Order: sequence, then structure tokens, then C-alpha cells
Amino acid sequence: GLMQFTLPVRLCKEIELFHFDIGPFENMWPGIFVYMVHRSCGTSCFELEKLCRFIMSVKKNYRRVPYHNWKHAVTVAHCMYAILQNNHTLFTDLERKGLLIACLCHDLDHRGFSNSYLQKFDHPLAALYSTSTMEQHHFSQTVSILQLEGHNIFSTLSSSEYEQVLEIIRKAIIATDLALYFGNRKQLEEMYQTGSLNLNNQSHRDRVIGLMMTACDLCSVTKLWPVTKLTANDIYAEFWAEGDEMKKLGIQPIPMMDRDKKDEVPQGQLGFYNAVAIPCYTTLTQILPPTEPLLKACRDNLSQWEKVIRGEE
Ligand SMILES: Cc1nc2ccccc2nc1CCc1nc(-c2ccccc2)cn1-c1ccccc1
Ligand SMILES: [Mg+2]
Ligand SMILES: [Zn+2]
Repeated sequence: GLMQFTLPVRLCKEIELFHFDIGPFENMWPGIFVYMVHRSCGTSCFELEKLCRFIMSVKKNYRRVPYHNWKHAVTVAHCMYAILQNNHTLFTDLERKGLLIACLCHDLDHRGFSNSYLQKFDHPLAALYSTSTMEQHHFSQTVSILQLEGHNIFSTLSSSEYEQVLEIIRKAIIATDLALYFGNRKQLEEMYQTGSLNLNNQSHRDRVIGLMMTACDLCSVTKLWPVTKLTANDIYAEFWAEGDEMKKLGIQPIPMMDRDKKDEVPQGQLGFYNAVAIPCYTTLTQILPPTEPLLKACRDNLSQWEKVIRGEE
């Protein structure tokens, strides 16, 4: 009750910034997450004992893959922490509770392969869920862990508040399917520009939380350049193994997944910043002005990839 989590001074100050990197000490990541729930939600949001047991069951259900791992989960939750803390009064008590958990759980039991690879392989998950295949799995793992004994962190909510929070989590996790992001951002663009965007309209809020989910999920492009650059190695290490597996099914993969085309990574990153990242943080900044540092950091990293192409590194 009177038991705060507290971080060393450098972490206590830098964790509040969007570009914070959670560091290589895995054993500190649970404490970092609890610190974030406590400050963004309250010391009363979750029973410490259940929250600690839930965090460790979530950790155990992330796999040892290069990129879609436990560090990614805590990293995406920290980006959400930064958004919520810079937009204090815009979010409900339930949204605060739900979104950090959603972020922590959003890639539960990821195998390092895309929805497309699961469909070409004819993985059982692709017959159980025909679209957003991994994301419906991630939500399914979240509910499994919430129903283990001593793991129900939402036990103090009413039956209707409980259903509302699980519904925020489901929509937030589904939204991390990048195939869905393009249309969600186009709609948000049009609504913001014709002045129809209405944060009391539940279907509008849903869209805004979806875009926040994309922004947190892609937040590697908003780090300091050496963090961005080293993360990109992990990202391609997964895509290239997927490419290897496509070649084993007798299918030439797309060039993004073909390790034989490493040389094109810099040009690929430009496409991605221009087509996905920049548009994402631009619309987010329009809707939530205090998230502008994410857009500024993204643009700095685009300028760094332009330098790579010009052989200035
Ligand atoms: C998905 C992705 N997600 C990321 C998430 C966070 C940070 C970095 C990320 N990088 C990528 C790869 C971004 C890319 N590389 C390529 C690529 C690379 C090498 C050879 C050929 C193509 C294309 N494209 C791409 C372009 C436009 C739209 C979509 C993908
Ligand atoms: Mg995912
Ligand atoms: Zn993710």
C-alpha cells in the first residue's frame, strides 16, 4: 500500500521521455513496468501480488525470438506510458488500466513469423483466425493468463467495467495488425481535416487508440539513432529467417525477407518511414499535440537513413 517502486535517478528522469531505452538488464524490466502502472494509473489500480504474478506469466509466454520478444513488449508499454502521461486528462480510468496491459500483452507467444507465412504454411492458427491471425492469438493468450488462479488483476472491477476493459484490450491488440493501420489512419486524417473528429464518439476513440497502438508498436523509429539502427538488425533477423522458410516452402519471398537483398535495407527503411512511420506520428501529433517529440525523433531517423544511402555512414 505505502510501497512505491523507485528507479535510479537517470532512469527516474529519462523514463518520462518518449526516446527512453529500457536497457539490457532484463531483471529490471518488471520493476520498470510496475513503476509505469503506478504513476499513470495509481498504486491502487492493481493488487501488487496479482500484478507481479501476471507480469511474470506474460514474460514466460514471450519466446526467445530476435525482435518480437519480452523487451519489445516492455518497450511498446513504455511508449504508451509516455503518451498517457503527456495527455493526462484525455483518457478514462479504465483506458489507463487497459492500454499498458494491452501493450505488455500485444505480441504474446509470437513465433517471429508474419500472418502471411502462417497462411502459406497452413498453420492451425490460420484456420482458427482468417484475418489478423497472430493478433487474435495474442488476445487469446491474454485472456488465458488473466484466468489463471491469482492472475486476475481486474477482479475489483464490476462485471460491465470488466467487459469494457477486455474490449479496450481486444481492439488495442487487433489494431497492432499493420494491415489495418492504413485505413484507420486515412479515416482519422479525413475526420480531423473535415473537423468531424469527436472524442465522445466511442467509435472515434477506438480509432485514436488504434493509432496510439501503431505509434507504440513502431516506436523503434523514435529512439536515438544507435538504438534505431541496432533494433533494425533484430527486425531483419526475423524477416530473413521467414524468407528462408518461404524458400523452404518453394516460394521466392518478397525482397524485405530475402537476406540475399540485405544491400537494399536503407531504401526499404526510407519507404517505411515515408509510407508508414511519418504518416503515423503526423496524424497522432494532429490529434494529440504533446506526442510531437515522436514525430520529431522519427524525422531525425529518416534523415539518418538518408545519410546511410549517401554513404556518409
Ligand atoms: C516492416 C518493418 N517494420 C519496422 C518496424 C519498426 C522499425 C523498422 C521496421 N522496418 C520494417 C521493414 C521496412 C521495409 N524494409 C523493406 C526492404 C528491405 C530490404 C530489401 C527490400 C525491402 C521494405 N520495407 C517496407 C517499405 C514500405 C512499407 C512496408 C515495408
Ligand atoms: Mg504484433
Ligand atoms: Zn509488436
